[PDB]
Amino acid sequence: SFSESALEKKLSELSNSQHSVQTLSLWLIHHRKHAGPIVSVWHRELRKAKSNRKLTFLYLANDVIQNSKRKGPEFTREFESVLVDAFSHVAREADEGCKKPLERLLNIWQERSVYGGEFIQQLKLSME
Amino acid sequence: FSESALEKKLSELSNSQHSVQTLSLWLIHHRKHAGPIVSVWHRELRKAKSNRKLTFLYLANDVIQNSKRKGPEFTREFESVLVDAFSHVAREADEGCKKPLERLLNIWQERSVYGGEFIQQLKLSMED
Repeated sequence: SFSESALEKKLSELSNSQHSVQTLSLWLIHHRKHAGPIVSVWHRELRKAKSNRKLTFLYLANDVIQNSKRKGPEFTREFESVLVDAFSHVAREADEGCKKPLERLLNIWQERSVYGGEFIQQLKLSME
Repeated sequence: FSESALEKKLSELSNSQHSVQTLSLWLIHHRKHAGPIVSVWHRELRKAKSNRKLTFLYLANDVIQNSKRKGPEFTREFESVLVDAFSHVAREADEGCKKPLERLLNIWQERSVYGGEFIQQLKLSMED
């Protein structure tokens, strides 16, 4: 049975596996009469989710949208309202996250004086 | 020590604390060959798959930090290649960063999940 409490919980348990994604997508398609609330809760929990988990939300949307087409256009329509914000948000997090380990590695070398300040700056500059 | 043997250990190198620190110890044992080591290390870094390249930098980090109590040679030797090394690693991270997002949009465009107008709108969002 559908509830927002149940959805929020399932979303909090979503793993970056195709199984996790397709399992949840099925439940949502089953509950597609609630496509409005579902997409709204999805968006909310996406923005709230830890940085490493946000991409998986977009793949969940992918599975839902393609698999629901043969049922009705309600999910395609509902997702359309939030996807530009969702893609913009994830792309922002990506731009920040992809080189974060490298940034952090230079901070460690800075902290520990592994190399002088001038050279650390060169290293930092070399990444942009 | 052999450049051959090093190339092997380098192919077998993983992201575990054990794998990195074990290889680092061997290299510090063979610090008389610091020149050759950094040259081979740099060659293999560039040929390594993108998600392995951070692990090469972590090996350099461990060699550099731990070698210091033995002499300045590994610090000096790495210093002559690390600007090039970070630049390369950073560049590859930048290239691959948003490929998952781009693939979702490429699937949707082809399979007509949305139209070009909206598709291009999501495309622009990745800049955002």
